[PDB]
Amino acid sequence: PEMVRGQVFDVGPRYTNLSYIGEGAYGMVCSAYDNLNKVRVAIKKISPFEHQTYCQRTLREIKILLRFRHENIIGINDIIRAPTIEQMKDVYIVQDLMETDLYKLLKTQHLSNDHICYFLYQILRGLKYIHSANVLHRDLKPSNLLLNTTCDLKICDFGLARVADPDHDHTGFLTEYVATRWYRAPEIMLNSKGYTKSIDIWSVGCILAEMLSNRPIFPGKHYLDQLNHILGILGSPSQEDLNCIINLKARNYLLSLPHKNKVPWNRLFPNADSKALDLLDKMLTFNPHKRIEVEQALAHPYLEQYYDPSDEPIAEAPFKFDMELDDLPKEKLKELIFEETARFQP
Ligand SMILES: C#CCNC(=O)[C@H]1O[C@@H](n2cnc3c(N)ncnc32)[C@H](O)[C@@H]1O
Repeated sequence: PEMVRGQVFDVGPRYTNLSYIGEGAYGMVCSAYDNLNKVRVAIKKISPFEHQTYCQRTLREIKILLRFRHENIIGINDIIRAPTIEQMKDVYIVQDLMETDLYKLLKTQHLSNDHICYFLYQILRGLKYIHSANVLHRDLKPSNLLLNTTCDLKICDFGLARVADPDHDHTGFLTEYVATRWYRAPEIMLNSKGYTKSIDIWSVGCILAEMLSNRPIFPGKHYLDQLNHILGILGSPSQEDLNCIINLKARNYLLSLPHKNKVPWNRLFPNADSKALDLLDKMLTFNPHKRIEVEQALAHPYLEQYYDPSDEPIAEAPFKFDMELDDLPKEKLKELIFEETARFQP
């Protein structure tokens, strides 16, 4: 078996000539030559089985990406693992080889307005399909957006994705939350579990801002700091938006803050297209019920050169899990990963 930067890729014989790309807490991504399709691909080695949360993330990714088929969502071409549960220590997810992701890209490249507009269009087009399946991505951020050599963009990961559940969204002040801090909507810190589509729109808003300046717009350094970053730019919420926050601990926290004015988008982004800032304002709206929805956003004048709802497809049916994966043991999740991957056997 080939070995890359310290560990084995049991991906042969179909996939050969591996090259290292990157790694995470419990896996490693390489490129490899697909001997059948005669193209280089990406292979992600995933070793999740020692931990329930790793097993959850892995299963959500596999289950959703296998059901979805959309030009702006990464597909799963193949999955490699051992023929039996006992022998399965890892799973390899094979995908189209992309050139970069938006995180790496923003570290190193200035985007033309044309690129910003095209990237944002593609994010929203992919998100339309996701939301049409009643699915929330819940962790949109630059590193979960892949780009190929011609700047086609594909949303990836889905390890924290859930079925939307607006009737169970309300929670108390400072409720624990998992998704990446800088892309969290203000209501996460106030009264929301992140069970509605508006949570993803906020993240897209943050991504747009970050494309405009190459810097995260709300780089909070801890849970509550995130909210104060948002408020430092948005300013104090209006009386109407406060009256939508019925939980007293959350409302009284906001009431305790000195009056802060809104920082105008054109002072933060003086070189940006004025239509881009108008859409930005609507995505980064404090009140989640007033925040623009994805199909509304696609119809915004900033995107008029791309907008074509007949070319912005939706899912054939809503997505549902067999059961909630929230409280299932890792051994049970391994079973489901095994079953969910059987179709590529062998
Ligand atoms: C685990 C972990 C974190 N590391 C990464 O996932 C390394 O691989 C990326 N990559 C993920 N899919 C990819 C794909 N299909 N084609 C090309 N690069 C890909 C991420 O952009 C990183 O560069």
